[PDB]
Order: sequence, then C-alpha cells, then structure tokens
Amino acid sequence: SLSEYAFRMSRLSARLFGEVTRPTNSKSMKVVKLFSELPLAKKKETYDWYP
Amino acid sequence: HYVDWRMWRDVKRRKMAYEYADERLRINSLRKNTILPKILQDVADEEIAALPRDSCPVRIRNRCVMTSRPRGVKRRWRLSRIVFRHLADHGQLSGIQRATW
Amino acid sequence: RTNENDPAKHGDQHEGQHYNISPQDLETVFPHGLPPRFVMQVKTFSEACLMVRKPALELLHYLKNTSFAYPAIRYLLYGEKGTGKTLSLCHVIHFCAKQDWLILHIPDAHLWVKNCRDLLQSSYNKQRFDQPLEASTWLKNFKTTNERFLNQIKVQEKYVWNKRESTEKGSPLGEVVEQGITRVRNATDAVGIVLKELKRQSSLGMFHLLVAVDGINALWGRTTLKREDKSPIAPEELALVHNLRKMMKNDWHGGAIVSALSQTGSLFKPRKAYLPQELLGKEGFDALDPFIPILVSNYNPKEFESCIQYYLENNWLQHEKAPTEEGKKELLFLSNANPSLLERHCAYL
Amino acid sequence: SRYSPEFKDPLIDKEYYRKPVEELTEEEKYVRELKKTQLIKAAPAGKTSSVFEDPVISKFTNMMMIGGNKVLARSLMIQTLEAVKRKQFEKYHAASAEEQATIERNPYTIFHQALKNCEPMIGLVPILKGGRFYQVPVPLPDRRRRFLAMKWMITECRDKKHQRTLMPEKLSHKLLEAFHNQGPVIKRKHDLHKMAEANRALAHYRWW
Amino acid sequence: TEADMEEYIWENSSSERNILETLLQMKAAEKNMEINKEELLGTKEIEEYKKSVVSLKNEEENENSISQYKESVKRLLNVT
RNA sequence: AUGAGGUGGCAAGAAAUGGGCUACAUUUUCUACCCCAGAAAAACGAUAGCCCUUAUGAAACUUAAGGGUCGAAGGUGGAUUUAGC
Ligand SMILES: Nc1ncnc2c1ncn2[C@@H]1O[C@H](COP(=O)(O)OP(=O)(O)OP(=O)(O)O)[C@@H](O)[C@H]1O
Ligand SMILES: Nc1nc2c(ncn2[C@@H]2O[C@H](COP(=O)(O)OP(=O)(O)O)[C@@H](O)[C@H]2O)c(=O)[nH]1
Ligand SMILES: [K+]
Ligand SMILES: [Mg+2]
Ligand SMILES: [Mg+2]
Ligand SMILES: [Mg+2]
Ligand SMILES: [Mg+2]
Ligand SMILES: [Mg+2]
Ligand SMILES: [Mg+2]
Repeated sequence: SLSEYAFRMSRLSARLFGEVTRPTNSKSMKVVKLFSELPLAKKKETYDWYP
Repeated sequence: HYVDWRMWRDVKRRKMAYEYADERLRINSLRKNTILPKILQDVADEEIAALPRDSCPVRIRNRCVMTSRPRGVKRRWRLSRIVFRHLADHGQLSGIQRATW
Repeated sequence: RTNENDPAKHGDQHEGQHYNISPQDLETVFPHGLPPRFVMQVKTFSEACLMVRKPALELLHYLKNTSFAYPAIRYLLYGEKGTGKTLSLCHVIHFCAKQDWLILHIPDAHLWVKNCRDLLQSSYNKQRFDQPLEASTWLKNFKTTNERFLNQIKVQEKYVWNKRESTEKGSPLGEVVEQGITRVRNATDAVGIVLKELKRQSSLGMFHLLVAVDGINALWGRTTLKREDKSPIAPEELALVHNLRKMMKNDWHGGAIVSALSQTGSLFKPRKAYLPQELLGKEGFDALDPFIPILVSNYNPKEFESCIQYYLENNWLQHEKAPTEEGKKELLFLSNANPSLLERHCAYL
Repeated sequence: SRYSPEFKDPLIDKEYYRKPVEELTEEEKYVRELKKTQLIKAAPAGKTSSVFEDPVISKFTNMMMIGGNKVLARSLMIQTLEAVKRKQFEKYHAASAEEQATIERNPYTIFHQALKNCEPMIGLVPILKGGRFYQVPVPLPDRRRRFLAMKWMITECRDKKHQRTLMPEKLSHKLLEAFHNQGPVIKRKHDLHKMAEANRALAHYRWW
Repeated sequence: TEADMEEYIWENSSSERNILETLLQMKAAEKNMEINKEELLGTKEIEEYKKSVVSLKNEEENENSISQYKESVKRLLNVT
C-alpha cells in the first residue's frame, strides 16, 4: 500500500495541519464533512428565503 | 400575509427546519458513521424519524418570493421566470440585459 | 546499392548504400522479427535490401571488437518512432548469423505482455503464468533460425515434463525444442530451459550468443493481462518474461545482449516517449544499467536520397511527379526524413 | 457564409502565377490586375500546391468520409491505393514480359480509368408532361456523371455482401474490376443504360 | 526506503552494485586479483560514470545526458 | 367549506402513437496512445431484466452511480416523412 516512512510522515503532516489523524473510511468522513459546514437549513439563503 | 397558503406552509417549514437543524445535524452525524455501535445507530435512527416531519430540510421548496411559483425559479434572485423577465425587461435588475451573440 | 553483400566487410565506405539479404538467409535468419511493412515490401519487390546506416555500423564495430572473455555487454538501440531501430537490429542479427552466432531473437517482447487468450498457470512454479501460444510460436521460429546448432548443443541437466516424461543430461537441445513445439502445454517450460541452457553454455565457449530482443522495454513495464479475478498481472508473474529478464543480465559471458526500444506496441507510454529512461522506467533502467545506448536518427540527406533512388529503381514511386526535384523536396518535407513516414508515403504515392 | 460576396475563391496553382508576363493575353493581364485588388477566401485545409495532390482522389475521400473522420477516410484511400499498387506489382512480377508491357502499375491512373469506365453516359430523370411524371432518359452532365460513378463505387464497396473484408481490399478489388471493365459497378452502369434504352420511347417527353 | 527519496543517491545504489560487479567480473576474466571495492571506485572513470548516472536520474533526461552516459559506460567497459 | 390543516395513497399497462438514446458492426469491438500498434470478428448488440453495494435523504424494491449476473430483440428498416447552403 504505502511505505512505512511515507505513511508515518503523512500522519505527522495530518496532525500538524489539523486533518483527521486516525485511519477512517469515506463513510465515516461524512461526520467531518457534516460538521465542517453549516446545515442547509441553517444557511441564511434557506431560512431567510422569503421576505 | 404571504402570497398563498403554499408559501405560508413553506415559510413554516423553513422556520421549523432552522429550529431543528442542529439536533438533526447531531443525530444524523451519529447515524452516518460506521464507528459507533449499530444499536446506538438504530436508536439514533428512531430518534431522527421521531422528529417532526416539517423539520426535514428536503421538504423545503424553493418558491418565487413574489408569486409563490414552485418551478421556473432562478435561485440567485429567488424570482420565477415570469417576474424576473418582468423586472429585467423593465430594466430594474442591475446589469441584466438581453443576450445577443 | 552496393555489390558488397557480406555483413562483415561493409563499413563507413558503404554508409548510405544498400545491402542485400538472400532469400535463403531471409527464410532462415528472419522467420520473425522483421517489421510487417518491411516484410510486405520484401514480398512486393522480391528483394530484401537494407540501407547501411551509422547505428548498424557502430553496433557491428562494437560486436567485432568485443572481447568474449568479458561479461556480455548490453547494447540498447533507441530513437524516435520509425527511425529504423528494428531494422538496424535485424542487420546486426544477420551479421551475427553469417558469423555463425547462436541468435536468440525475440521479435517483439511487447506481444508477450498483452492480448493473450491462453494464460494458464505454470506447472514448474505455480506463482507464474504460461503463454503457450507465444512460447510455441517463438520455439518454432527459434528452431528454424538455429537448427544447425540445435543438434550440436546438448543439455546438462534432467528436465521433467510430466510426472512421468523427462529429458536426460546429454540429450540434444533439439529434443527440448521439439517437446515444447509438439506439446503446446510445455512450450513455456521449453523456452525457459532453452534460455537457461544457452546462457550457461555460452560461458563454456561452446558458441557465441546474440540475445537480440526487440521492444525490450516491455519486460520491466506494465502489462494488460488480467487474472481470472480481473486482477492485473505484472511482467514478473509471466514465465516467459521472467526467463527473458534473467537472460538480460550480464552475469554471463560469451555473447552480447543487443536490444531495441520500441514505443510502438508499448503499454501506458505516451506517443512521443523515445528516450531510454522514458521508455524503460526506473526498474528497466536499473536492470539494464550499465548499457551502451545507440541513437537511431532520421535519414541524413544522403540516406534519404539513396532510399528515394532505391524506390525509383524499383519503380515504386509510380506518381509521374515523384522523380522531380520538387517531388523529392515534398517527400522530404512530409516525412522529415523519417524512414517509416517516407516508406508509408511512398507506399501509395 | 462568413465570407462576403466580394470574396473570391483562391487559385492555388504555382504554374499559373509563374507564367511569363509576355505570354499573357490582354484579358489575362486584366484578370491578374483585377485580382490584385480583390479579397480572396483563405485556402481551404484540403488542397495545397503539392504536386501529388489529386482532386479526384480528394473528392473520393470526402465522399467516403463518415461523420467528419477525414483521418480515417484518407487512411482508407491510401490503403486502397497501396493495395492496388501491390496487386499490380504482383501481377507484373508473376507475368511474362510480353504482357508486362501492358500491365499497369500506376494506382492513380487505375483509379481514374476505373471511375471513367463506371461513368454513366445517360441517366433517368422524372419529366412531367400534362401532370404525370415519367422516368424519361436524359444526358447526364459531366459533374453528375463523375459523382454517380464515385457514389456507385463507394456504395458497392459499402454493401454488406463482403463480410469481414476491409474497405481497403474491397475498394481495391472493385477498382481493378472496373479498370478491366467488369464487376458490379459496371454491371450497374449497364443496367442503367438498359433501362434508359427500354424507356427510349419516352425521350420526347423531355422538353429541354 | 529508496522509494521514499526525491534525490537520487548513487552510493549503495543498484547502479553502483551493477557497475562494481561488472568491473569485478572483468578483472576476474583478466585473472588479475589486484582489485578491491575502494580500488575500483576510486578511479576517475567511476567518477564520470556516477556523475552521468546521477544526472540522468535526477536532472531532465535528454540526448546530451544520454550521450554523456554512453561515453562514460564505453570507457568503463573498455569497448569503443 | 368549492376554505384551512394532518396521515396514507394512485400516478400502472390491454394497446396505439410522437420525439430522443442505443444499436444492428469491419469506416466495426477491446486494449495502449490520442491517430505508424496488438488482438477480436457470429461475435456485435441494453442506459432493459434480476442480485449486491454506494451517493442524497428522516424515509430509495420503487431516484442516481458502480459492480455482478444475463447476451435479449435486431441484421440498415414499406408507402410516407424530418433537417441541413
Ligand atoms: N536501415 C534501413 N534500411 C532500409 N529501410 C529502412 C531502414 N530503417 C528503416 N527502414 C524502413 O522503415 C520501415 C522499418 O522501420 P523500423 O521498424 O526500422 O523503425 P522502428 O523505429 O524500429 O519501428 P518502431 O516504430 O516500432 O519503433 C520500413 O518501411 C523500412 O523500409
Ligand atoms: N519443465 C521443466 N522446466 C524446466 C526445468 N528446468 C528448467 N526449466 C524451465 O526453467 C524454469 C526454471 O529455471 P531455473 O534455472 O530452475 O530457475 P528458477 O525459475 O528461479 O527456479 C522453469 O520455469 C522452466 O520454464 C525442468 O527440469 N523441467
Ligand atoms: K430507421
Ligand atoms: Mg425539493
Ligand atoms: Mg521497431
Ligand atoms: Mg377542500
Ligand atoms: Mg445492467
Ligand atoms: Mg441510507
Ligand atoms: Mg457478446
């Protein structure tokens, strides 16, 4: 898959840049993407749609 | 004093969705991962289903803000095609001109 | 056109002039490996004339000044597409065949790494795959090329074919070749045994080996063969490719590893890739290093004029304006002196 | 048309421009002087001054083109010419010197003569006298004759009777047959002539 | 690992091992055991060869680089 | 209550017909490349059917994508008819 040195360096870079450190699958990255953005309902363009 | 009852219903749906957005976000986050136990995910599923129907964001319909038209609405201006054409033709929308090329 | 037809005497004096191959030599030395278009031209003209060019001359010089005591040297003919790598390699193959070398000629190593209907599993090593059709075809061609030494060469081991059938030390290599050809299931094993025997016996002075491999870059590249599980297969899993890789090492002596790069027919390589590293990759360059790269370039004006004159003498350029200076200039511009482009254009002009 | 009516099609011919000035009649000199002040359409990407250019073969390639695949059409044309030349060379080599003098090896000449043989002299057109159209025989102008010959060649090659036979070989074989005055294309020309003769009695129905 | 490097280092590399083994085989064929790893690698020919190989591996590969490598390898292998 | 709100539900095919997509292949199919190759070739041919997975969603047998599986009708189409300088 990946060299051990490259994998450890990638994990270190992830820790330094604040990304997800633990190994996680695309299914569970949905949590990160959900919480990294406002809900569509919370967005002003939605709840402030009508004058 | 909205244009019609459909617009009124949509306004209520938007208000309730805004009110329940955070709770739905958290519960859906619980449900949308393979990490937590599936029993916990199932109870989260029943909770999110037990939340009121109108809180569901998908039920929000983007209607024209001036004639409650449910289709042919330009999201950028929130106006149906008819109203947008009216304003653009009369020249009351800045920078919008007939396209010829 | 030169009166000289011996592939050992021609030198810089014959540069840019033609060199004939007799029908017998063409049917014996070259039952495979000649370019398809050159084969069509040979059939049409009834003659096989190769222009003598600096790449072939230099490689012949090296092979004549070679010291068989030293480990076999790797020569790699590289150049743009259609510049003449394959035909220079064929010229050197003819020279060595006339000098009585044993020619181990792989006509296109690319064919072994793509478009294979029959991909069985090797019985000698279950982790490797067999290519019986290609193995049998190449064994037939090898027998045709080197039948003369085939009975004079003996094996030096015991080679089991089935749980009961086997070949014994002291048997002719013709027995191995015949077993491989006749029993198509043992073709890959016969190829491997032949390669091993030739490599080992070249060190004993029994003869001089010329391992002439076209499209050598295919061995250490990728492959377009998929396992039954739709899984890609790297070249090493192929028994033929692995054995040829072993052959490509200079650990032995008593011969020369001549090879030619060929982007045409390669897999996962861009059209304009022609340089040694660009075509071989890190693995291929590591394996071949050290090696002597020989550049095959487009025709110089003298060679271009010679080839045009050859076609005109054959009456191939049937267009009424071809003999004119203007027609010659147009041909030169269109082909940019590229041998393949010039030949293709003259094929219909 | 992005070209205004004032635009004239270019005349791409080296000899025309290299012609000596003294050899020009007054009208020719006037034409040149007029062209000196006329807008000219840019040369189309199909024709050049190349001495190997052949308008007939270019038009055949265009007619053979399918969906803008000029590369493939040109490839088929050159493959056909190469196949014809190879077959003629094979016949020339396998033939005795007595008939080698007559055996033709120029593929361009073979193609031109094959199309010329395929050209129909008379066609059938609907002509109307009194309110009824009839397939009256009529002479075919040169453009129509050449087009019909080329189209018949292409369609006969495209027929599905020849299976797993590539267009190069199909067209080379048909062109050779036409050159020797045989084959389905010449048969179609003869069928057209036979139908015209059978309806000969209706010639007067023509008014022009 | 070697794969985890962006700079090509000739020392203790496959190219170095291959050229060293080739030189050892050549000297063994000459039957003169006046050789050693340091003795072989100290010669200027090996310096030029490693320079050319490093140039090919790191710098952009072009005709000039290939010609330099060819000359170095010819000199090393005593074929000209 | 011909007004308003809530839950659930239909939105299918006997069959015809209009438009479009895919094809019937060799100027074709698969692969590499983006045009100098190798294989395929009675196979070509579904974007349909069935099973699984994934994406969105509170809700997917009924939406989309992917994979698996199957390899179907068809073999350039009658009068008639559409478009294009
Ligand atoms: N030395 C030569 N003498 C005669 N013809 C030659 C020579 N070199 C090339 N040709 C012509 O070019 C064609 C063969 O090209 P060749 O196979 O040598 O090119 P290549 O670059 O090795 O091929 P590839 O495109 O696979 O790399 C034939 O038409 C042949 O007549
Ligand atoms: N069937 C068979 N093949 C042999 C035999 N010896 C060598 N070969 C061939 O050569 C290969 C083995 O080469 P060898 O020198 O043993 O090296 P190895 O492949 O690393 O084991 C086999 O895969 C065969 O293709 C033998 O006795 N029987
Ligand atoms: K139709
Ligand atoms: Mg909606
Ligand atoms: Mg080649
Ligand atoms: Mg009501
Ligand atoms: Mg399906
Ligand atoms: Mg779900
Ligand atoms: Mg099928």
